[PDB]
Amino acid sequence: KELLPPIAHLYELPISKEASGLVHRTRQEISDLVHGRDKRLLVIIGPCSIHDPKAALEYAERLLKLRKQYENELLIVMRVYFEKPRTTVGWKGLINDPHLDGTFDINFGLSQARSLLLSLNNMGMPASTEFLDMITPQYYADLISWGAIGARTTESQVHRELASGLSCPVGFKNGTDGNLKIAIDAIGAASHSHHFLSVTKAGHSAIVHTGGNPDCHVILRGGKEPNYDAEHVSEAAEQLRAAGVTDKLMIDCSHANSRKDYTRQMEVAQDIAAQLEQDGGNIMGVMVESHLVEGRQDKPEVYGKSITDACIGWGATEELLALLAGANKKRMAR
Amino acid sequence: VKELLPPIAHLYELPISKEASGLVHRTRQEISDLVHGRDKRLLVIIGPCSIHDPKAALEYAERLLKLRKQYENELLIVMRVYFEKPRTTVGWKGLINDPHLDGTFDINFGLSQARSLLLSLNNMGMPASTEFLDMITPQYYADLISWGAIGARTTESQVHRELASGLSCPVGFKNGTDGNLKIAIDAIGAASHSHHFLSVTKAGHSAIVHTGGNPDCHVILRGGKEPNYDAEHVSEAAEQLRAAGVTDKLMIDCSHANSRKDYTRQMEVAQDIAAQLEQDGGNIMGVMVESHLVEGRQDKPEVYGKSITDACIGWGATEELLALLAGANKKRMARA
Amino acid sequence: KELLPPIAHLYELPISKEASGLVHRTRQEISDLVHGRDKRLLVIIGPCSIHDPKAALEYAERLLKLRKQYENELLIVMRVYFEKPRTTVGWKGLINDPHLDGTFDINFGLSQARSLLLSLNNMGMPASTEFLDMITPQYYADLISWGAIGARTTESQVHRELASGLSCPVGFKNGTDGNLKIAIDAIGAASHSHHFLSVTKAGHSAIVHTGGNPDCHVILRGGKEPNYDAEHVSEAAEQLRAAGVTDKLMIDCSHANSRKDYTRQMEVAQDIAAQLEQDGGNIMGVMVESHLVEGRQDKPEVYGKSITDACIGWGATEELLALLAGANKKRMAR
Amino acid sequence: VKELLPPIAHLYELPISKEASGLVHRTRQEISDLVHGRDKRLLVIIGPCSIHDPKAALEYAERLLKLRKQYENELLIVMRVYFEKPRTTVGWKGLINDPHLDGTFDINFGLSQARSLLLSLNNMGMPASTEFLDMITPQYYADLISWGAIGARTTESQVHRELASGLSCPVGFKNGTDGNLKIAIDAIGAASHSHHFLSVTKAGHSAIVHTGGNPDCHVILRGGKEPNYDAEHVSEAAEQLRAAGVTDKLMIDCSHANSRKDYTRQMEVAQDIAAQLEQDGGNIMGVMVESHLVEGRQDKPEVYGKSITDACIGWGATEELLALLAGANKKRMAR
Ligand SMILES: [Mn+2]
Ligand SMILES: [Mn+2]
Ligand SMILES: [Mn+2]
Ligand SMILES: [Mn+2]
Repeated sequence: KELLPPIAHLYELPISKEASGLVHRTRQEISDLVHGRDKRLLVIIGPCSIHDPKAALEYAERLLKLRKQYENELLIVMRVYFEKPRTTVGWKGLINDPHLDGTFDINFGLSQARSLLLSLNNMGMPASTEFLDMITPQYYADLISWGAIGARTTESQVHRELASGLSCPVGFKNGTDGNLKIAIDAIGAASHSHHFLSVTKAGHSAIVHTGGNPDCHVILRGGKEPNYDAEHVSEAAEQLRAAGVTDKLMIDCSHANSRKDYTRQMEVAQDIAAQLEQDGGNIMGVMVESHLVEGRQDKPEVYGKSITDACIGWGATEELLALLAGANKKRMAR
Repeated sequence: VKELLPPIAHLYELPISKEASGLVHRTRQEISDLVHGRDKRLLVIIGPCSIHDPKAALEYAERLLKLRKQYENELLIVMRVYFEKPRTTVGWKGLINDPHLDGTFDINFGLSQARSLLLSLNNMGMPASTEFLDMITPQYYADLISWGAIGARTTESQVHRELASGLSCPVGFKNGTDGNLKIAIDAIGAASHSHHFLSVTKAGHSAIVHTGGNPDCHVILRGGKEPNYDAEHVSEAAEQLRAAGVTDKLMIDCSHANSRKDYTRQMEVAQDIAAQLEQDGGNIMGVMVESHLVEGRQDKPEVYGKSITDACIGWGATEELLALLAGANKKRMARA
Repeated sequence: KELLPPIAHLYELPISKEASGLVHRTRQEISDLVHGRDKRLLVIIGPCSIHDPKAALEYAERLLKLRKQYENELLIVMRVYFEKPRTTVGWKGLINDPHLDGTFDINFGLSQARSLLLSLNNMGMPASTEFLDMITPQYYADLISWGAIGARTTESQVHRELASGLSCPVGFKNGTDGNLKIAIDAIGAASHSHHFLSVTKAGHSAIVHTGGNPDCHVILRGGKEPNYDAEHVSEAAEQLRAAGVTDKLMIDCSHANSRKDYTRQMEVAQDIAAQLEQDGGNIMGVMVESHLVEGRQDKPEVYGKSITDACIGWGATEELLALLAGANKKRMAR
Repeated sequence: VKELLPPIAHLYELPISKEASGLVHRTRQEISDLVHGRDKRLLVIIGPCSIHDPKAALEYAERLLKLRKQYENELLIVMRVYFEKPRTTVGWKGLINDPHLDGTFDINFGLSQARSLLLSLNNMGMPASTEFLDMITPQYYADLISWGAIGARTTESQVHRELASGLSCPVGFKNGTDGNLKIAIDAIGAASHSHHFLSVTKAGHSAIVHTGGNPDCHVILRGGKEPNYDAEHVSEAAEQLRAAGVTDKLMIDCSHANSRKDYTRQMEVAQDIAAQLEQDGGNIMGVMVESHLVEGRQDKPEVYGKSITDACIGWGATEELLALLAGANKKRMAR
């Protein structure tokens, strides 16, 4: 029944020295990308949502080899998303409903999330997630190397407040109809200090005073129309410069950029590869929804197959990563 | 720097009176009736963009109470008592977050002052409305609120739909800042359902909460890239509302993007609404107006009764605007 | 550094159906002794203090064989004391300092105590302890079948309040100089309802309203002089009746009744044996300090040997239990 | 059924003033000076057995303040402001536990009232003392306390010795209800050391605390089966204290078992103490007296300024008793 406070989980599942070092390092490297110091491509890649730790670990084992192999061209970090914003109602992810049956066993959800994150980081795979809920971060944020604020929450002051106090770099998605300005505004908000109410590690509400997050950037995830091409990127960088914030940005191959057709993710990646070969100087990253098995399913019957947005399968993932590595290797050669 | 006192500290210093409790209960029911088309009085959510001075707020409430009473057969008047302001980037977030208006963020003081003003307003017979922006502050005052808003910038946010699903007052969801109505329709859907999520108890500890859903949600047309207040936008919205199986009674904001952020054009929007109410106006249950003692705005809190956030109409024009709506709705209610 | 609330421990170490039922039946069975509805003799027996779980489990397994053997004559419940009152300063028990080295790892101490109690009840051995601290009981009282309030705290209003809200029977010891009245007064006070501050399972202070504890009794543990003989028992019983409370009592064979000399416990047990054969109608229980190996030691060097008060070893334990079982079989047959 | 407000609720409504903090700091230091033989003024813990009416307590404090000033070179006068009462069995546990005196246990109001009264006392220039009975309540007002007692019924209790080890005021431990002095000497030992134990924070959450030990503890002679205030008893206690390596400055209660539970005998005891101070009295650092505006006791709070717990001397006898002790100690100090 009762909610265990973060300290209960931190006590049982303390961050290892390995996990700690991988997080600190990956955050700094990503920061270097955000601010143009390094020209590797951040690739945020993996399932739309985590519903099975076993499949997640297997996926991570395969992805780790590509992370190492392409480490001079790409900085691979896995999607380990525990919180899903629904259009109306639906399963909100492993934390809110881990047994996938409407039992809402949130204590078990948080434990499993933390434990998965700990295991990923211990094997050498850094993790990313969307920070949707205001209280759950205390349970796992120490294990996160990069955070997203979703299209649906980028304009929300309470999420900009949250981002302002997070220790990892944060990407803000443009709004669901394509509005980029709200994400530029969000970087501005989140880079400043805020005072607001939040929950401590002991589970009590408190006034927090944050320092601001210097490592925020935008993510182009499509709108009414896709926004991944060179023209959309150029216009975005112009707007970012006029706002006085970093003009290095991330492109989501999924969602409104593939128009909900997982087979178009490769096409968006190819367009990005062509940008990187021609110039692509404003691109610091890409996002990809990828799993062991392609497509999606309503019920969790098939192993390693998404129960939220459809993903590319492992084979296409190998091709997509090869494609970006080769292209960015050329960008970095200039 | 002081730790956060829990809701119980304030609830105990400032308990709700039987009178305030009765006003809130009754006003929420009356509003539910408007939202579901059972009564044809027009809800008018009117008053300052933000509260920054309780004294001016109380004087405003005294003048407004006279009109609330005068027009009570035509209009259901509820004061805007907004304590939480969503900024485009950065800026003063309202009385709770920064009550001394100087960047000292004395939230404990902000919370008691908000609760105390709300209790005084209800005790004088003036019900209160606010935008629920923050996730943890509502436990401190929600017992004193008769109608709530979820702002344009948060209607699409799952955590705000969650919050709404657990509120005991009717809730209006604004269309998005670029005009997207579908998100507010989706929000009614979400907020009408039960949710499980994390929240904070009255003792100040985090907990898992399980809400029952809010059956009294509606949309608010507040403009986008173009205004959306006219008969054609109302008609299109009503269609979409019916297609989604939710109430097709809606509220129209005369301010913000519908006035094009020009306080002098609220009356223009109100005239258009008045005309709709006289011709038909059957899908309109409410209106929103940004009004203060004195018109305009000011960067610093120098002038008494003048907004430090969005520019408002002043008292004289408020009288005219309200008389306009009362007269027009009298006609609508008289029609066979 | 931060104290985990009881709920953290109750979540990791939930009580089993078996342990739950054992605790429930044992409390019931013991209430029947307290109020004179059954004439079996409660025997609270085991180490002065628990300092090693392994030895506690070995002891328990031997004690279980005798609990079964003597179940028609004796109700055997193990001493599992985790909190020790010191005359001045010293080791306060396994909870306060579980590593025995002055590190005070109280979180570990509490989980270790809870886990031991869970294993004991799961093997069929009910447990008893002294409730000394106001905050720790919430972490394990669900696993306790009988509780003591010590000689040094029986007169304390806060301990009487505590006893008033526990769900197990509770014995109050006469005071360290031999005062019986403070224990009689304690039963009165603890049987009534109290309002006082206590800490919830979530770790927050609260006002609790107890219903009172109707299963309290006195324990004769000696004073300036021993108080175990039939003369002292008779005088205690008259005073008990005069206060309107149960005149069934428990006798400690240890502490000041043995003059702090562990061999003398058997002398006291023999004397009680004589009483149960003659009559002994006011006796409902005895307490005995017993370990695998006899004596004491300042350092935990020898396995199964006390580091607090000296205990009788297993050999003598067998003889003491045989003696009481045989004597009480005769009492019960009358 | 209200929930318990945490100490920060009351601290932010009733913050300690500069003047009150100053008086508390000074008084604790001054008493420490007595405990450790740097000053020879006599600490006098004097006032009602229990506080049950703030109006009467404030009137009493105003009278006592005049005397605190008059005798300040001889006596260090501190008011008894006892909020927590240990009962033999059942009964009214005090103003905190039951402030409306009717079994409604309105503990939030009780704590507020206690804190408010203590704040006003310190603000008028009168330092306050109390018995610390409960493990959770001290956080609400300990900052306003200049001297604390651990009662005879808890001096042997480990949880109370732990509490004492973390308090920032001097603490007196009473001998046992039957006359045992060893338990109080043992308690000073225990309380002088660092402890790790569970306690509650200002925010209302349980926590492990690590105390630094209380170097300012001393014993209180309060009688047992027989009274223990005379020179022979003082001398025997002093020897035992020196044998245990702890301060041999002690306090003598004129009330309770040393007066054989009879309020008219408190003067008898103070007379005896007065002669000890004139002859020698080098081990006596203080005394306790149960005093109110009007003498006696009463079961119902009918008469203003009259005890409803133990019987007290009235204001007239209080003036005489304090004159006595001041006169006698003036001579001790001059030797
Ligand atoms: Mn997705
Ligand atoms: Mn506004
Ligand atoms: Mn022992
Ligand atoms: Mn008294």
